[PDB]
Amino acid sequence: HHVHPLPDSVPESEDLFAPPPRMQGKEGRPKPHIGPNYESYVKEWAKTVGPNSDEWWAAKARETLDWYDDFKTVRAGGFEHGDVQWFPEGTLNAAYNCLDRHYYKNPKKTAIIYEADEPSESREVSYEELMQETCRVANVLKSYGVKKGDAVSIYLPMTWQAAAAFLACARIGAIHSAVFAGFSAESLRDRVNDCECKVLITTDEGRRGGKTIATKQIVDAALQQCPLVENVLVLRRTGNKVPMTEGRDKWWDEECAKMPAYCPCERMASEDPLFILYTSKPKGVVHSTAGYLLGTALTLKYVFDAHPDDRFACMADIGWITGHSYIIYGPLANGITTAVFESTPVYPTPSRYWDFVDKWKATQLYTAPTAIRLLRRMGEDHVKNHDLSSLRVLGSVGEPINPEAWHWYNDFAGKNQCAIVDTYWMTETGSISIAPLPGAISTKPGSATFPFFGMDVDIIDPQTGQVLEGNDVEGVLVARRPWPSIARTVYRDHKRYLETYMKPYPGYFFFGDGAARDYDGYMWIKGRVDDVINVSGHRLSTAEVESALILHKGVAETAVVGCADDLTGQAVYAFVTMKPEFDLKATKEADLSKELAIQVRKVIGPFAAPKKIYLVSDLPKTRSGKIMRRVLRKIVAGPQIVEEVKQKVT
Ligand SMILES: CCCOP(=O)(O)OC[C@H]1O[C@@H](n2cnc3c(N)ncnc32)[C@H](O)[C@@H]1O
Repeated sequence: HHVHPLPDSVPESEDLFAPPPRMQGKEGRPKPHIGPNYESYVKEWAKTVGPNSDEWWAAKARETLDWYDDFKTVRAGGFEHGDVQWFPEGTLNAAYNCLDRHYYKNPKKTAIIYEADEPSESREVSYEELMQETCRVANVLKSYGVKKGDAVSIYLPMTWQAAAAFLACARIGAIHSAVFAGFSAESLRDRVNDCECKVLITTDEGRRGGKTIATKQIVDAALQQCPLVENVLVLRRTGNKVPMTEGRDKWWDEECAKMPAYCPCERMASEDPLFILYTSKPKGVVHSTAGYLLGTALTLKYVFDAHPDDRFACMADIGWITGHSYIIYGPLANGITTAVFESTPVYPTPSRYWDFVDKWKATQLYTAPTAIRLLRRMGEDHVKNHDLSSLRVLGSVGEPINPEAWHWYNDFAGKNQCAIVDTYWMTETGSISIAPLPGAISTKPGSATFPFFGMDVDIIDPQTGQVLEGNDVEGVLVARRPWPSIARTVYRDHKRYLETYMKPYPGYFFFGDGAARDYDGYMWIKGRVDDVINVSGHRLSTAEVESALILHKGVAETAVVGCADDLTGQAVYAFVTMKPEFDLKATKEADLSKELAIQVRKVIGPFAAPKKIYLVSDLPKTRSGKIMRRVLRKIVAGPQIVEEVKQKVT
């Protein structure tokens, strides 16, 4: 075989995991929407792509969402000019579909499990309460003169009212622009200025992991260089003293107490913008309304096999696309219960995720490989003595998951009775692009497996620009046709949208990730194209080498980067984080490095061995958990963790 799975300890012949009994409709669990086998996935998926797929999409759109005006055209437009359109004559409102319609059916159903930073302050927020607060905030925004199409910035931490703020903007047709709470005054300022908002929603402070986010102080420093912001609405989350500018700043509770607890829904065109989401110049990714909402609704239902009484626990942050799509929009559109988790995986202790699961009897958990590796670094007794049997599906998103981490997840979070859904997608795709359907697909550790409904993906050889036909091929991932939830533009910079996604391989969407299709047709997403390392013609992916390294005992997490080398073209440089109890004095470091190199050669090949290996306490990571390999690549080529890496490279 040309294409290999990511390195694992389990032989490939013992590494295929069929959907387990909790996803077979046994033990009183819901029967899967799609099952029981690969063929049942294909039979349904084939209706969603190709020249006769309008029928399925029109039916799903009409069955999944409540519309004010029906659409007439299913899809139009394309990559070349970025004029993608779905359901364009239709009208609807995201707030109506995430709140009103469920409130009318069962107003006392829990919409949000609000898991506070302190476990004792947690509570359930009914659909009724969420909708009432959403309408109050909507009424407040309208009283500031916010109109359909205006941008509103949101600088909120992970408290449940973040959902009300998003949905209040959606209710009146304002375009929300959420900024991760804890970004600097400079970074907030850049995003506030770019979207030209006149209103900002924030908190006095946030609380995360027992620490204080000085959100209002950050805001005050940012707004000194934001001439357009006229109104700031401040949620009294801690009640500790914070500065308040007269006229500009008002308290959330005092404003909302003046307003009615209902507010009508603005009737939005399918293609009206729903939100801008900046990704780190900051790219303002724009999603419209109907296709984005339909895509989040469908992926949530089918990738996590959501059923009406489920309690879906996505542990991400609403500042991230993962929080947009699988905390707020996806789960609320489906009318189920969604978690807003305010803390960290290790606060107060690393048992927190599993205390949370057992407390609330969560049925699906969705988190990042960075969190999984973190909890793996902390040992098995924080999870061994938990029930966790309410879970059926375990999700991973954000980066390739090393099969070693996949097994830890499977063994201890799932007790070998959950399906593991490795979900590949991006801010720009709006919703999950490639993922196993848990009641149909037999999983391989580290493989996203098969494309979602509406996704028709190919592998292009970047050295020729041409599509590689068949299986057992590797290259760069591309999509052949638009899908309902694709980002529609980059805010006021459409040329950069076209140049970034539509120009590199004309006729296709370019994800920017390297990928492989193995002999069974399973997709393997192996890292960013920019992070590929070319050693003497051998194009190595980051996930390959990093998965090899973590197979060594004591390794907690690694990152590899390439650097210029006059003999091999490029050479591999590895940064390795060992588990904290590992005895660095008993094992001579020069011996560890040699055993690591030897391990990489066995699984991958002789060329793949690192030229150098740096031992570090941590890697530079974004708030979402992405490893900043571009930073490490530069330090090799000439917050506080980066200064330590530069020092260790000298
Ligand atoms: C979807 C939440 C994160 O969205 P962002 O826009 O922040 O980042 C998208 C990138 O994260 C990766 N990525 C995400 N998930 C996986 C994944 N499951 N497997 C492999 N790589 C992945 C891929 O590199 C992709 O280009």
